[PDB]
Amino acid sequence: TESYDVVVVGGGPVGLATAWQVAERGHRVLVLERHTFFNENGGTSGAERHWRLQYTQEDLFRLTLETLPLWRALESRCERRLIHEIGSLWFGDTDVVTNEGQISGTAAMMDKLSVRYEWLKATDIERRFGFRGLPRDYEGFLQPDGGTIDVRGTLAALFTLAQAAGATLRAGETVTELVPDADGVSVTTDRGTYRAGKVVLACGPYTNDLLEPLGARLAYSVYEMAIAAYRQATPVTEAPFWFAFQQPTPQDTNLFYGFGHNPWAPGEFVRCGPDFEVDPLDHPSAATGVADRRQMDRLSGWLRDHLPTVDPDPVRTSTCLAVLPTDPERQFFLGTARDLMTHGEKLVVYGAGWAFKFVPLFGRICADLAVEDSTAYDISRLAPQSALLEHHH
Ligand SMILES: *Cc1cc2c(cc1C)nc1c(=O)[nH]c(=O)nc-1n2C[C@H](O)[C@H](O)[C@H](O)COP(=O)(O)OP(=O)(O)OC[C@H]1O[C@@H](n2cnc3c(N)ncnc32)[C@H](O)[C@@H]1O
Ligand SMILES: O=C(O)c1ccccn1
Repeated sequence: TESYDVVVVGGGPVGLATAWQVAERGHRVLVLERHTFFNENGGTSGAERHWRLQYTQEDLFRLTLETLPLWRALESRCERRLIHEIGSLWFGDTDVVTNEGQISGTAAMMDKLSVRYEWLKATDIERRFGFRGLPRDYEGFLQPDGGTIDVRGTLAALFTLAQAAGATLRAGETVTELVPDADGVSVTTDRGTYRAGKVVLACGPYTNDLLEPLGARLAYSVYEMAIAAYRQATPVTEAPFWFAFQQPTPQDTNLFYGFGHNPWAPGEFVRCGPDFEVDPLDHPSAATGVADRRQMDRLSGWLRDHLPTVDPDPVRTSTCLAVLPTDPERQFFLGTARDLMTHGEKLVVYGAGWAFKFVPLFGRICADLAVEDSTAYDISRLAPQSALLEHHH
């Protein structure tokens, strides 16, 4: 049985950012990853992630401002720009309300916060970005500071930095049980056992599997989302992240999005996806890894009709898992299990969120909680929410 100050369950971006932060502070840390480092079977897949500036939630705006300098610090340390401003384009029916929000209302928020943006007509959208056949009444805005994040460069950066700082990184090892006590946490995996001062759970949608035997369960939902890669057919001037807000159809939400071009790449492929209604999974093992045929046909058919700058026959389709608070008024679960179980303060938990954009900050916070029980950042609104009735002392 090996001893560590911190054992991180999960080797995705959050786990690696946490390990790096803990190791650089001089503590003994072990990262246990069930599959391989850089795997694409969890919530982290593909080459890119979006980081918009426009929000109607004050929380997200604040998280964005606090994370920016941490990305700059990471970019400096790994000698790689990871965030690229390519723009964030929201267009279509400006009043339809969707899980992504509403254009008009978000535009009003930007007005209030002095967030700059250009308002565009259907004609402007087609001319500048190559969309075609759009209803003449579609409008939207382009927020020019919207960015796209280099996913693989970020993971390489975190892995190498954590390793250089002394973290022990182990793959192909599944944590099966955690038992916290007053002096630390006993960790069992399919390969051995370990003792930890504290454990950080950054295991994607699997958090509840390890909390269940301890009498805890968080209120988050897991969704298997479809994603397709397409070949760029025509070179273009501008290629921002885009989201098409449309009125729903009897069969689906009729919402689609594209991540935009990847500046660090040869510019050969881009990824797009449907933002359709999907029923949560009962357990992540229910995920199939097979993109839903109808959704892919709908997405490809829409690109064929409205974005001829790409070959609408996908080169590859796959899935990615989203883990989000079940209650839409909550966006992230990040704190300890202190209010959920005895000795819960010894389990630091990152349990839900649409958060690649906040990886540097969440890693720092998890590190703070694991090494000091407190963080300078206010995480009161990120409290992990229980899915069970509150009966504990
Ligand atoms: C799926 C998805 C997510 C997403 C997105 C689009 C899609 C289709 N677009 C985003 C965007 O534009 N901007 C943004 O900020 N976020 C966006 N997201 C969300 C983002 O991808 C996720 O928030 C992020 O990937 C989460 O990272 P995290 O590190 O928390 O989790 P993960 O990569 O799933 O990794 C968890 C690791 O844990 C391992 N694991 C699981 N169970 C165990 C056990 N028992 N033992 C050991 N290891 C375990 C997994 O294998 C995984 O590697
Ligand atoms: O607004 C976002 O962050 C978003 C929405 C849909 C797909 C990817 N990213």
